[PDB]
Amino acid sequence: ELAYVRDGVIQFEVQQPMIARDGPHPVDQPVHNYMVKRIHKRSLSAAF
Amino acid sequence: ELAYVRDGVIQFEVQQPMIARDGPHPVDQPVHNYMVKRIHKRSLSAAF
Amino acid sequence: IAGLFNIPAGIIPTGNVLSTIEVCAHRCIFDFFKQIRSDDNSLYSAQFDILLGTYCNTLNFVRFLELGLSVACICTKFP
Amino acid sequence: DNSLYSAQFDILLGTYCNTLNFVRFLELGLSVACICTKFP
Amino acid sequence: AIASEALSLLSNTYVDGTEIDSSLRIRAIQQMARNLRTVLDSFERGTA
Amino acid sequence: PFEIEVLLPGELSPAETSALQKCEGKIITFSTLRHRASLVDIALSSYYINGAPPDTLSLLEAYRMRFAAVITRVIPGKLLAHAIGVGTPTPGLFIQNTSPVDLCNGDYICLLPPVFGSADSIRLDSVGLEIVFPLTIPQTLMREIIAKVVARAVERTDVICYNGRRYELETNLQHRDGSDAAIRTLVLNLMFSINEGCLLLLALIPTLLVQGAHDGYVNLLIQTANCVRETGQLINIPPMPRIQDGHRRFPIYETISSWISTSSRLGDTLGTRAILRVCVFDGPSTVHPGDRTAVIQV
Amino acid sequence: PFEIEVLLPGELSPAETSALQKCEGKIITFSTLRHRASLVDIALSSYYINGAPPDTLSLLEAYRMRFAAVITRVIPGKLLAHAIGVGTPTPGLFIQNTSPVDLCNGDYICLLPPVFGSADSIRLDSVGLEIVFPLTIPQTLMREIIAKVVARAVERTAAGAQILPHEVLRGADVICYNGRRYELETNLQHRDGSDAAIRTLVLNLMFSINEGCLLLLALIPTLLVRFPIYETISSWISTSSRLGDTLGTRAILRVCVFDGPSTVHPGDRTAVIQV
Amino acid sequence: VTTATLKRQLLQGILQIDDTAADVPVTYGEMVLQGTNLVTALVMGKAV
Amino acid sequence: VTTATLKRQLLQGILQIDDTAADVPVTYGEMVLQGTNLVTALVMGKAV
Repeated sequence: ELAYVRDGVIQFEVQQPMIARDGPHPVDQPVHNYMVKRIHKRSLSAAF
Repeated sequence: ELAYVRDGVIQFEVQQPMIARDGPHPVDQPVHNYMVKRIHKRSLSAAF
Repeated sequence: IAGLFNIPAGIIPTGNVLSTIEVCAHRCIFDFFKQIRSDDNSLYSAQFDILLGTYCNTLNFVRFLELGLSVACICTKFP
Repeated sequence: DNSLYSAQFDILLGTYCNTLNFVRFLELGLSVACICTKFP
Repeated sequence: AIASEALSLLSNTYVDGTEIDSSLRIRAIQQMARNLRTVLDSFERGTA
Repeated sequence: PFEIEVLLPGELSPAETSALQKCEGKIITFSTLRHRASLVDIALSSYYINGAPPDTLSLLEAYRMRFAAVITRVIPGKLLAHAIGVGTPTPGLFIQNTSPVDLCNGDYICLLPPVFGSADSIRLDSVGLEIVFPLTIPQTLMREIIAKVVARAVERTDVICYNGRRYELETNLQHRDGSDAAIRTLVLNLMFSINEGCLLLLALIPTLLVQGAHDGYVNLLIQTANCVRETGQLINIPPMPRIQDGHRRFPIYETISSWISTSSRLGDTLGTRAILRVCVFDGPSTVHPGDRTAVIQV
Repeated sequence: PFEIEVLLPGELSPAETSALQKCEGKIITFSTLRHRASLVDIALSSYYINGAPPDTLSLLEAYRMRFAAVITRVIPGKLLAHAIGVGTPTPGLFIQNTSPVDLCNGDYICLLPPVFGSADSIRLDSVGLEIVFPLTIPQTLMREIIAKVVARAVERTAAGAQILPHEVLRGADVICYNGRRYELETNLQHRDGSDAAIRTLVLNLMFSINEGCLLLLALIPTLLVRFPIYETISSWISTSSRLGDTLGTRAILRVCVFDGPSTVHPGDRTAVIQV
Repeated sequence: VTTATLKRQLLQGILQIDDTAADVPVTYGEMVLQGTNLVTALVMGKAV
Repeated sequence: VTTATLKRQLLQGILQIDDTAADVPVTYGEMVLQGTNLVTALVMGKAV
């Protein structure tokens, strides 16, 4: 059943590590990212 | 859990009868219509 | 901008990408790129709709003989 | 009539995430460049 | 009146057995029954 | 039954798909007929002549050259449509009214570009094109619109009363290649309606003016006309010549027949031709704008 | 297949019933299609406009807007008919020749109001209505028939308008088809339909044509070696276009004869195919 | 719902009283989302 | 993926062949929605 579903979605997640450095630099924070993605549709045909 | 409600709705259906007749008139056919409505939220407060 | 389902949507994952690299560089690849600094808001608000039921009519019928008008004529069948 | 017979819907094809690793100073080869110790 | 997809679903003559159209066939039969039960009473009503 | 399948482009936004589902019984045009086609042909971009959007006089020529098709049930992926021009049986055909004017039973349908206010048309931003649907009026209203548009064309190089309601037209003539072409086909019809028999019919003006009075009906014929009313009291019309071979020939026969074929060709070459006839079974006698009717192929 | 049933009226004289039995394969023209109809739609009463009986110019416009049908069989209490309309696959479609000219195979059928002579028709004095049947002529002869009838009427006006008539002529007009001549309207007297039904037809034809080779002569004076000047053009285009749609020629049937006589005379019936 | 003045004016001679006691429910009819409702409201954003 | 000409030009002396045969899965791997997935997409229109 693929012709009925419309606007399917997929989503990911990634967290980046961080480094502890001090001095004349602003303090850092952890990282958490969030992303999604949609679908596309294509068909094939033949004759007889 | 009313603090977390985003636009609840209610719908309902109703159908009409059908009368049969002849002469120089177009013939009838049963009709079905559907209706839907939203909700309204309001708060109350008091002091102490 | 799809964002249909919840973005964190904490559930059982089905694997792991390693990729050991920044993703912020490649920005024009994903449909929505949401980047929180660290534990921001919009991660705990559970908004949802709710259906509170449906209704319908009955539409009773009527026969010609139960009507009081039937005492105005003598009806019969004729194939 | 085609007014209420549509059954279109959206679906979610699962999710994905990742896990990071942790490094320690002593497992690197730079630990043989100095002698570190703890002084509370 | 009867619709094209309804008549197509009904004229399958056991070429199916999935789980999605098992509901569409039921709903088409229910719609037909609902329409016929009123079309019949239309004549009893138009007599008067 | 011949049908053509328009493959809708993928990745379409849900809002545009719903708007496309609104266009159930409208009419589209094709340059070349084929079972499988693309959306570029239906788009207005295909109507371009040199490099620009077309003109109302150029549109009248694209309508004759292009084939005609009627939209039918549209599904999310495909867009079904049936052909009209070629002889092909189509049971239960229907059209959606797009003109502001009402239609009734037994009216012939024509096809003209949108001359009234800005044409209501679906616009696609992601694909980048837009499709304009032609406008459908009856025959009587068609001949009146063409007459005023051509007259305005000669002016460069309006109000129409229908059912007691007045309308206006914003004709567009930003081009010149097509305007002079209509002048050519016009004078060529007037030039071919002149034979040896005009002299007799041009000599019957005085008795026509006499018949105009004490008839109460020819006056309306005289008031609408301007030339014969002016020439009737300004020219002498030398009496009569003879016939070369009057013993076996009928000279007034050609002119009364030569004009018949010319007038019939006039209504079609100037604008468009009748495409359909509306005849609804078990329906209302008069349709309102936006509603659909069952029509028969001409 | 779509068929129309015409309800026969009660208390009908046997003479009128027998005459209705005769017109088996004749053409009826219906205003609005419906499985059940009344005789009022068939009678001439439904055809007339503005109170007065209909005109030839009006009848020509009637035949276009109005839908046609064909009688199939009559019944002592019922009357049936079939349509030549949308898609009906009518089997065994036969018609009866109503025109004085003969027909052959591969000839397309058109319609025409009765112009040559007095139209024959059934008249029902008991009910008080009459039913007029249209004429069925081939296509090639239709365009010539109209041009000859109108040209005949203008000749009469000229002979009356001109102080002296230009009588010198070729004799009598005649339409020839399949080696058969029709020699219509021999006598000058008996002006039955001279100006009775084609009166307004000649008038509208005598004005548009007069505007034809006059507007050109008043616009380009090079041909022969206060004033609108544009509303006259728009009015001429609107009229000449409408008049052309009136005097149109659209075939309705095709005479396809199998295992039968090729040529057929007025009064015979042949199987025809729906074009 | 009226004012006491109109109430007295109606009850004096216009209307007739039927009863001086009635039976009133004392329930509030509580409902709360639970079961699969929670799991379909958390991940999808809809509930029934 | 490349043309056979470049394939031969790479296989002559540029690259070294490791193996001539390999182990490939023989089944496609299908999925069909069942159970609680057939009831939520009908009323709400969201499946997982």
